[PDB]
Amino acid sequence: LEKTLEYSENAKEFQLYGELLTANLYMLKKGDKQAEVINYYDEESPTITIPLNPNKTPSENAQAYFTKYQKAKNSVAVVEEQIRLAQEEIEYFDQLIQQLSSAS
Amino acid sequence: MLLPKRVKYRREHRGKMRGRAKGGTEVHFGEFGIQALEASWITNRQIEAARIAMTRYMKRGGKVWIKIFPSKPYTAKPLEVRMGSGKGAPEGWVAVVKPGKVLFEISGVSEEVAREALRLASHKLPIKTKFVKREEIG
Amino acid sequence: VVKLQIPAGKANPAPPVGPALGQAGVNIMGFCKEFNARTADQAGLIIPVEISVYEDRSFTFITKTPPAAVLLKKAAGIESGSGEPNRNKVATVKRDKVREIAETKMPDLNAADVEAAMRMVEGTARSMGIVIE
Amino acid sequence: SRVGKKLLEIPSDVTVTLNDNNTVAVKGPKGELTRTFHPDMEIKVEDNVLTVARPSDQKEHRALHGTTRSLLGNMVEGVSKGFERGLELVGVGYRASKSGNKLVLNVGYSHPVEIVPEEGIEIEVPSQTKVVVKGTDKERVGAIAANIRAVRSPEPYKGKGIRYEGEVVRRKEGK
Amino acid sequence: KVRPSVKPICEKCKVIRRKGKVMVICENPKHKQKQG
RNA sequence: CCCAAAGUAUACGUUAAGUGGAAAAGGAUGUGGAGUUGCUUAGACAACCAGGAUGUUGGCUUAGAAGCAGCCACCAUUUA
Repeated sequence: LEKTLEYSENAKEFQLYGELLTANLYMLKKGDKQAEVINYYDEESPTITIPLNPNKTPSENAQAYFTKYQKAKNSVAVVEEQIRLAQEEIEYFDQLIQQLSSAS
Repeated sequence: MLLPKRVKYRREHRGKMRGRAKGGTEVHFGEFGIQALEASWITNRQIEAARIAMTRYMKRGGKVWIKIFPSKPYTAKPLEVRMGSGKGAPEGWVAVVKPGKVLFEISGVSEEVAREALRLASHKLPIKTKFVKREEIG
Repeated sequence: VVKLQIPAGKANPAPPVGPALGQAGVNIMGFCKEFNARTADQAGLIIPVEISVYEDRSFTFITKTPPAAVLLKKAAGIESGSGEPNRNKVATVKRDKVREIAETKMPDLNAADVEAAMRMVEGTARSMGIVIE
Repeated sequence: SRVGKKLLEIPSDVTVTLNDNNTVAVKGPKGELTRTFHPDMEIKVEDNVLTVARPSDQKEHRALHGTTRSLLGNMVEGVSKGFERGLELVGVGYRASKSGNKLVLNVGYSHPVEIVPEEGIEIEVPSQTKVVVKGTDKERVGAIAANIRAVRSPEPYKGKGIRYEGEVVRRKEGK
Repeated sequence: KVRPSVKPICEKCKVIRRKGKVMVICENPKHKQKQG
């Protein structure tokens, strides 16, 4: 679950890449991949990016990235709930180990 | 699932269904109802099916009044046996429904919700049905 | 022609003005300075600017008034509206700045009289969740 | 309130016959039409306008009055202006071809497609895709267009085969 | 589909009576119904 | 009507399937009637020529909801 908690921060970069692709998806739609992207945010002007996309649709790849991001934030809710439940279960099971170990 | 938990006799004659409804002819609890047009025995399984079919589509709304009750039992002789040698064991319960009788009563919803719920109930029943409403002369 | 509401203080980068002028066939960065020159005195607000298109790749932009929504945010102070207007009355705006907001919309709106305009911006104020008082 | 009462103006120059047992021949610059009708209807012709009158209010007469007036309108429209049904052959290897009066279609079958036009109906192939059939009767050009569409029906995944003017085929997603 | 309960599925469905048979035609070809 | 004796009888309607001359739940713009109700020659239901709008990308919302994901009091003008 902590692996998915790191996949949460990984998914945000994918969402940003999808937004960059969306603000530039008006040319090279046919077989679109490794297309240089001009920085849309910040004054950094960071090196042109080269996103690679599958052959679905130039917009549905960015839309798929944005969907992965929504699933990621729902995961941020649910996996934290599951971690809380799992530590409660580990505390109860360690207590049950203690009560079984010293029992007649 | 409706059945009496105690009966005076477990085996009864099947009776006759001549004439109109003796009572329960006018809608007087809910706003809308089903009026029977033909006479047949209505099994409590059919009553349960109609009640679930109304209640599911009326997930928000008023309660359902079931005006009929399966008080009369029917006996079913076991299969592959000869005729006679005693009356068979009772199997289920039916309600004797005459034409003109109100079957189920609905109040507290809209018009089209009630009409569609009564249509879904009527498609489970073995009798011809019609839509009736309360009349206020009065 | 493609019309759009361009923010004054964030017209430099590749968002909104980027892909709109990119499909027209002109360099965005050569006109971002021209946008920021005329949007300096109304900075901090989102200004709709008409983007006319010509065959000889020359572009002249006809700016418009600020919207009645943004001007009511200036008059009230809150940036984001309520979740349910006419259910959570978050702000109240006096009628004098309402008259000023209606008087700012003379050269674009086709209203014959200012009373019609203040009756319009009363209706826009009701969509804001802001009490007209 | 119905099509049997509106006037039908005819252009210059056409003429119409009023032969017995309801047979109508229509003369004009672009052909000749002749059809047989039903004896129950009385037809009358005025100055440069045609009128059809009902005998009664029965449903058969109410249908037949409208059909007769509509097909007379079709005759006077086709004898002076004509009717064109345009078709497009969409594809990388699709071609309509001409060899005299014969019409050849380079549909992707293993055998060349040939269709024989009837008399009075002509087909012209100007370009890569677009093809025009010419005629003076709507029924004949409709039958010709149906016969052209019959050899290759358009398949819904991609635009292929014979297609009219503006009409949407249902797009389906493949894998 | 051939069924004895020919009904309009959607709002675009139109009920017709070709050849003495109750039919429904629609822009969606899945809604085409015939009886008899 | 003929086989097969006697009306191709009279008046008023109905049915178009060979119903007549084999059954149902259910489905259906079949048709003949009866009775309400909105409009209608100040011009009715459809059809053809035009407007189909600016305040305004109405707000909350996701990058983006620009009338047309969702929640929504749902207003005001130029006016034919």
